[PDB]
Amino acid sequence: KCVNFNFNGLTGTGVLTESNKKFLPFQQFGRDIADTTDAVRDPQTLEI
Amino acid sequence: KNIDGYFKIYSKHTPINLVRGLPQGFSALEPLVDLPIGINITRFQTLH
Amino acid sequence: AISSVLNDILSRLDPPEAEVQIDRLITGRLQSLQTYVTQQLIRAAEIRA
Repeated sequence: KCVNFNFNGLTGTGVLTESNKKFLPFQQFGRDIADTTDAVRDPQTLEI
Repeated sequence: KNIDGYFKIYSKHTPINLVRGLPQGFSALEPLVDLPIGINITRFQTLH
Repeated sequence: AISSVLNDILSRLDPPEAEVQIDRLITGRLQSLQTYVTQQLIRAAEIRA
């Protein structure tokens, strides 16, 4: 569903969905070519 | 490298055949541990 | 301005203070959007020709 979210200091509004994107262990977040919030990792559990 | 009080460590290991100088090749450095210490380090030495 | 993120400024500064930083973001984005439309009107004249 489309909700207001805050993850690791990154804020915005969008639908939260899982994916297979592989993130390096030190990377807690990632961005697109537009320099906006793209994909983040949950601090408590392991998910993309 | 020290970023505004943070130490970040890069580590990479690959097999090579070398005697003196450096071989021609390409490799990517993967980060290891980020240290949130904040100390200024003006010098270093070999302990080994 | 201080930052380009809107939610970063809104939850941070005061309503009277944020209007100064937001106005800098708006007026900067007004000319940039006006520049693109002006560029499209000029390029469309070459395509029409």
